[PDB]
Amino acid sequence: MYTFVVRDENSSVYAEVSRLLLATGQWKRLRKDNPRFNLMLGERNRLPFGRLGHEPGLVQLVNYYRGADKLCRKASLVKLIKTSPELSESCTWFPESYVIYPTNLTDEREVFLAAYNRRREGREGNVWIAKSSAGAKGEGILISSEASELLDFIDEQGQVHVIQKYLEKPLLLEPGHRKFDIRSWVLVDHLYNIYLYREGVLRTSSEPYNSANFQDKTCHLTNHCIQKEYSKNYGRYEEGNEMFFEEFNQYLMDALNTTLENSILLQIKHIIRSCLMCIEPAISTKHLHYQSFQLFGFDFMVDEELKVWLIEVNGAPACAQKLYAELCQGIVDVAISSVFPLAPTSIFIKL
Amino acid sequence: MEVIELNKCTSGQSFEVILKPPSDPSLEEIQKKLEAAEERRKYQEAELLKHLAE
Amino acid sequence: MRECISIHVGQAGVQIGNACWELYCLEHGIQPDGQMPSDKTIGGGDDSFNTFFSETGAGKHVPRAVFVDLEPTVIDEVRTGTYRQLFHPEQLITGKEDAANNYARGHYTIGKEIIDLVLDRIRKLADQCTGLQGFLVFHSFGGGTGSGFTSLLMERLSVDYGKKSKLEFSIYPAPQVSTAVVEPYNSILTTHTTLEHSDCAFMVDNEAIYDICRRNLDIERPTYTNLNRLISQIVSSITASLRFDGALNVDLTEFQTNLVPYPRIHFPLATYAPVISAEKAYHEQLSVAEITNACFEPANQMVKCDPRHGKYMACCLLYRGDVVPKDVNAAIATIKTKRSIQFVDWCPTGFKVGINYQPPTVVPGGDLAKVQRAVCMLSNTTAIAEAWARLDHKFDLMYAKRAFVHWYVGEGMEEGEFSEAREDMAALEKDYEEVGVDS
Amino acid sequence: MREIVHIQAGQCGNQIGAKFWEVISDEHGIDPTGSYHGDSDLQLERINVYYNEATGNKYVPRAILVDLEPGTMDSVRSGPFGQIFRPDNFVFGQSGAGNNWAKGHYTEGAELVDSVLDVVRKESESCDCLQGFQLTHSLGGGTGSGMGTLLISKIREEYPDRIMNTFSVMPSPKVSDTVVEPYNATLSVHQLVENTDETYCIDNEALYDICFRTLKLTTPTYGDLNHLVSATMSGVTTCLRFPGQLNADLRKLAVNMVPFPRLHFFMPGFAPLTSRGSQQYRALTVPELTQQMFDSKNMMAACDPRHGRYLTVAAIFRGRMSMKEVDEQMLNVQNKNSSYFVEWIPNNVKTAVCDIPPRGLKMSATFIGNSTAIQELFKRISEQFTAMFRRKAFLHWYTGEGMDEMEFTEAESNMNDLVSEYQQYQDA
Ligand SMILES: CC[C@H](/C=C(/C)[C@@H]1C[C@@H](OC)C[C@H](O)C(C)(C)[C@@]2(O)O[C@@H](C[C@@H](OC)[C@H](O)C(=O)O1)C[C@@H](OC)[C@H]2O)CO
Ligand SMILES: C/C(=C\c1csc(C)n1)[C@@H]1C[C@@H]2O[C@@H]2CCC[C@H](C)[C@H](O)[C@@H](C)C(=O)C(C)(C)[C@@H](O)CC(=O)O1
Ligand SMILES: Nc1nc2c(ncn2[C@@H]2O[C@H](COP(=O)(O)OP(=O)(O)OP(=O)(O)O)[C@@H](O)[C@H]2O)c(=O)[nH]1
Ligand SMILES: Nc1nc2c(ncn2[C@@H]2O[C@H](COP(=O)(O)OP(=O)(O)O)[C@@H](O)[C@H]2O)c(=O)[nH]1
Ligand SMILES: [Ca+2]
Ligand SMILES: [Ca+2]
Ligand SMILES: [Ca+2]
Ligand SMILES: [Mg+2]
Ligand SMILES: [Mg+2]
Repeated sequence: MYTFVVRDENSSVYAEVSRLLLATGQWKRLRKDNPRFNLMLGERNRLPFGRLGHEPGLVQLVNYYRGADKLCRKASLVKLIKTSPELSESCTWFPESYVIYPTNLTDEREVFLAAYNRRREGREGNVWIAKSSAGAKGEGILISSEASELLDFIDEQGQVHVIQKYLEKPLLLEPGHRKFDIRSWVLVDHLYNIYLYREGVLRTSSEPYNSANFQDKTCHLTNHCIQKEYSKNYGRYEEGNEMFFEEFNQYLMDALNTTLENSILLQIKHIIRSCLMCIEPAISTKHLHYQSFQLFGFDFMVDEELKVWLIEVNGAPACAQKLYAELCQGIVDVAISSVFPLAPTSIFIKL
Repeated sequence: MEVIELNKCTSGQSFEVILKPPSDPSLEEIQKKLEAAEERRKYQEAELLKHLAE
Repeated sequence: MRECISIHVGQAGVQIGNACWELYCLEHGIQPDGQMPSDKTIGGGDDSFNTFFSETGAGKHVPRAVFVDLEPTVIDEVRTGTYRQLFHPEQLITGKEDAANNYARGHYTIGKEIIDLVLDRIRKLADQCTGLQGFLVFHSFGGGTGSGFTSLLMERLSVDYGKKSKLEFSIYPAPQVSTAVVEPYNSILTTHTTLEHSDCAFMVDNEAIYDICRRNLDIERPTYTNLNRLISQIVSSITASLRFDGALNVDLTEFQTNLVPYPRIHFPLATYAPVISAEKAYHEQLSVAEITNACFEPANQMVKCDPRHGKYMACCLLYRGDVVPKDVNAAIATIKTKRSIQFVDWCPTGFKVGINYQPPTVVPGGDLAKVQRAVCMLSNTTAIAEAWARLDHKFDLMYAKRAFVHWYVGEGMEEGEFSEAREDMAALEKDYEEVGVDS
Repeated sequence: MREIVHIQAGQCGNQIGAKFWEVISDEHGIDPTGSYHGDSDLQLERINVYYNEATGNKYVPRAILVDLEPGTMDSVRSGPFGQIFRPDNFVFGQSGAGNNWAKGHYTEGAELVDSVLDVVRKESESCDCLQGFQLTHSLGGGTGSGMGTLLISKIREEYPDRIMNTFSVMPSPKVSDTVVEPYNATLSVHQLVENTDETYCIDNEALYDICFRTLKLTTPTYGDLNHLVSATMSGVTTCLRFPGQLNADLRKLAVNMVPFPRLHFFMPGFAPLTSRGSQQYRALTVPELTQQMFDSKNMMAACDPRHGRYLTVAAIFRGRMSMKEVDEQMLNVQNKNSSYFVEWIPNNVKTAVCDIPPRGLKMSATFIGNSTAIQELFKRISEQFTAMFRRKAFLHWYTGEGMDEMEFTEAESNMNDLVSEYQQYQDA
């Protein structure tokens, strides 16, 4: 009989994973501070990694990679891409971004203003965005072209923000004239095998894209929470603004002649591989005293030329409603049972 | 890969390799603490003997 | 020549001390008798080994060491053992009853009664020093004596010898060989009161040594003897620079200078290689590059932690045996491209290297194989704070219910000292976190 | 931390005490005349803990024999090893205590107590460094219960900084002499909660159940019961009598076992225990010792440890075996049943190994548990006490000795507080 502890109740994914474990009958759930566990489903912040792997007679595993936050923090991701001898600025799939510390509490201000003299007289669209390392659930973003409107919006809040180059030409979905982001889920096991979930999702805008109306960013930065609020046309096509891969493939064959497999997913597998292999030697638990696995949520943005761009990497993602059972079962199958056996074929693609 | 300060002798040698540059309480206080603790022990024992005498 | 006095406190300090002085004698060719044939200067000298050994007119080489324990049975063995002629009775000090795994009993109750004798015997050794540089103190964290009496001793030493350096070799508690439930209490209590009095402390986690003995020496259930022979090899590597001709870590002050930028952050991580079983018949001898790369393996560390998730402040490589600087530089160059070695911004990314040509000496009939080259890395990394975190958590679990606390208050300690010691530890974890992490 | 002074009081105290000395004398190679005749120096290394040295290489138990009637101690002189005890250490009256705590504690016992303390003092003065005291007695009679606890209080007055340890036999209707046993036991427990550091709760109910259910003995005698106690007392004192790292003296044992001063009542156990008879020469294994020693049906205090949690545990293995296997076995018991050990005391199970096995066994294991389930023992005594007290039945035997009802009310209140304090940590 194996044992585990739950130290993050707010996890919808691992509440389901936990429920799955108990229903196997070969797993027992313990108190959160019982150190005699095989598996830790840990908290989202200040996870006590230093306390793992110090229990004689116990193989221990945790559902997070220590240091994986360098991909998951908005401000840390930019820093890592720029200063890596594997990524560097030889990164053609990530929007130009600059880290902006406020002028009260190092920084790339005269790098955002120094590189700004490129589209000012360059007569190119100078649209930028403003995201927080941890915004108010789904709010705290200001999109504008005025360079002096954003270098003071960050000095209006009490944290560090990242100013990211906005894709003025996003790929349009019809009928609707809308802008969407793609979510793919990635599972990295203890052996550091990269497992992409075959089923991704599309977070669609429930309102026509508007290049004019800028202060109303409700058809921009579509998130399945704010969108439901402001949208007075909530899901005329699909439930909960969720378009799935089988259907998106059909729209691609109808209105763009090509398919999903042809190039877009190709650029996606390259992106996931590039980020995770970059961080491999730093976070791998190859010969550590404890083991790690983690579920990642990569958010993508495609454009008119079917080019894939990278928004964020979510370290603690929630899944789509219809995929929960399948994905969570998959997590148990390759991440947990592979370490703790019992007594086909899988739904993943080993990158 | 700068090697500096190489020093050699019959017993061996030493050097430095740089990959990249940068970018109280008195004796009396102690006596006071030890004596205070001793006093607390004495008081606790006194209370015990008092309880036993009852 | 500047002398060093070694102080061994409690069972762990004494038994480790035994192992170290045995190994010292082997390394310097000193008989249990105390005679040293190779030494042509009779009854005195200013050689490098004289830093640890004084001399009598009859040619006996006497360890500059004091053994202290609150009960007599462990020191008794030294008195009646192989190296009994090495020491004279004044150097071996014993009480009647021990501290019963109680810091308060070792520090306040029993410590108060024996502290003045201990200091006097130490003063006698110091009186025979033309230039005492300081002290090396050996003790466990978990024992009543090793924790309680040591911290009292350290306070008085700071008073009696304000200018002198004080280095620690400390045994961090591990359940697989631990003898008391209250060891986290004793560990935190002693670290708090010792902190401002220690210049550099080398923590050895019993768990790490235990696992190394199982993993690499194929010992099913390691004993204290097995553990201490490995520990003494580490200690010897660290103190070799003080006992032999050389230019690196040549005095106690240099340890602080080279490894301890910030006073409170004075706990260097030791990592040693290679550890090879004396039973293995056909063994292939590891290269400079291999033993050096092994220094960055958590499995070879004296404290299990992950340096990848921390920052270096300093790094010293101490080699013994067939080693030339060219091969060290080649090894470091390769390792730097394949390892996560990040220094803090206000420190040079560099390595201080020392090489002693004499290969490690092993105890005949021991568990360790004779090797041609070995290395001990001393790195000040913030990752060692993992050990403080583990210890502080165990403290919190028990203290929240005040478990066992009455044992300490019964000895005259105040409950507030628990909280005061725990807060200092919380500040210490905070200090490490600032140095090693960026927001 | 060297010498322990042993005191045995009353019939039960002297009977179990006599057997204890028989068993350990055999283990240490001491013959009934006090002469050493062993083949190992392991036997003599810590012999001074329980034995004084006389002239002619004679070893004499540091033991004091106390009773208010001469009968049982006459039996001790006549029994095996009767000659080994110091003749001047026999202290006895003629009146008896009639199974009455008051008589033992306040009247008859009070007259005899000073002469006992004279012998204790004589033994203590001869000690290089006295650890403390151990007392064997029952709680259900008059001498062991009443005078035993009187002695403990007097000794604590003269030696406030020494460890006091008892082997206390708890009464049970299953093996009962008089109806007033719950009175005597409740009164004694109140003394024990205040004046002992460690108390091994030896429940005659559990001993009987073990003899019946486990050992298949139809009609268990005191001889049977005492063999269980004798073996357990040998095991629990192993760490004191032989060279070792863990719980090597009384104070270190207490510091490891007692997280709160009142909660110092231990649940002992022994293994192997096997009925006849395809199981006497059979090779015993480490896993078999470990599983039995932790089994609820094997505890020597009639309570169910599965209903409670362990604050602390001491385990002692004896004989030649694999320490690697001992470690693995102790680990899996904890890892597979972690809920039964409080998480707020990390690593609360401690293991000791001694090379010398007990007589007639190649290997054995002794269990010592501080479990919150021990409340069931005190709760049982409390119910029996209350059943009589609510009607003031049999009280006249006590009030006739100068006691009043208020003292009974206090003892009852104190024992019920003990029960609830054990309950507090069972849910903490
Ligand atoms: C851990 C402390 C400890 C608590 C428990 C629960 C412990 C654990 C284990 O023993 C150490 C059990 C053990 O490993 C077994 C499973 C082989 C087994 O012996 O369990 C019992 C029943 C069990 O209680 C249910 C037992 O009475 C008991 O006390 O178990 C049936 C028996 O049928 C053949 C067999 O199946 C109390 O000190
Ligand atoms: C010999 C014994 C166990 C054993 C040896 S080999 C094996 C597989 N089990 C234990 C000995 C333990 O010291 C305790 C003795 C307890 C004696 C009994 C209470 C009683 O006096 C006696 C009549 C017995 O019941 C047996 C003789 C059957 C006794 O062996 C039972 C027992 O487990 O003894
Ligand atoms: N490595 C090693 N650790 C030891 C040795 N002896 C004891 N320990 C460890 O030290 C801790 C106990 O401290 P001790 O030194 O034995 O106790 P003490 O300093 O004598 O203090 P008291 O006996 O309570 O008066 C436990 O964690 C043991 O695992 C030893 O010889 N080698
Ligand atoms: N286990 C055991 N219990 C005993 C023995 N003799 C008496 N008892 C128990 O002790 C209680 C009676 O106390 P006892 O010692 O006979 O009275 P005392 O002489 O005044 O101390 C009853 O609960 C008996 O069951 C014995 O030899 N072994
Ligand atoms: Ca000389
Ligand atoms: Ca009379
Ligand atoms: Ca008198
Ligand atoms: Mg000791
Ligand atoms: Mg009787």
